Amino acid sequence: QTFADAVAASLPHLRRYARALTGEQRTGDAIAARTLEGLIADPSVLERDLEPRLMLFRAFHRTWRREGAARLTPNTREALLLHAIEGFTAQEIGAVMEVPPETAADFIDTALREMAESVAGRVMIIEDEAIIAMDIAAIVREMGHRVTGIARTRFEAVRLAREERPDLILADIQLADNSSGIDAVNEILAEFADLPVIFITAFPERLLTGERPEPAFLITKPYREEQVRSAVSQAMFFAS
Repeated sequence: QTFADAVAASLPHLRRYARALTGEQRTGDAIAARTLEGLIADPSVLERDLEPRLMLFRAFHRTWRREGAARLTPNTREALLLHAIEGFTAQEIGAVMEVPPETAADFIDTALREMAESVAGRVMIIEDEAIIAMDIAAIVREMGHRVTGIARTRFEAVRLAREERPDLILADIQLADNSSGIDAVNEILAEFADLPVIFITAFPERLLTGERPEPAFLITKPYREEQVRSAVSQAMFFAS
């Protein structure tokens, strides 16, 4: 319908959002696929109501409220991620979660306030460009976390992981829009499989095809401070 196609064109965006809320690729992709299946199986109705992307995210949230699969206040990490990775406003965030825009702002504020109360953890960065590594590290330290080290190659990473085993890996392998550095991602995911692994990339859609083993957390390049904080804070929740 070009519309029904526009909804399937936002499926990788939902895979990213679902992977972050569940902390796993397998679980995130499964829920993201079942959301599109149900939207397709529905005959018309409730459309035109929303823009194609927002409607798919809204369909996700309707099921998210029934069942997931406490410490953090519910609805807050959801609104924060929608704000950080998708750039949604409080008004679009209110439409997706079916709350007033002022209430959606309260979700983001409470999320940002609990991030200030988070317990410290250890992060290792894999990064070649020095100036990026030092800016990323400065953010992680202002967050209250400790930077184990900066491995300039994925060869170095196994060394620094032995000396001090972090609880989180930040990786930027200077990937491109090619499919060449596909085995490099699989290697780093397999090495640190028991750790949450965030990948910095300028082409997130390439890592959002539920075909290969892919990360559950992503930092879009060029990065924004807020989206780096959201990624690390979300990943340093499934850390041990």
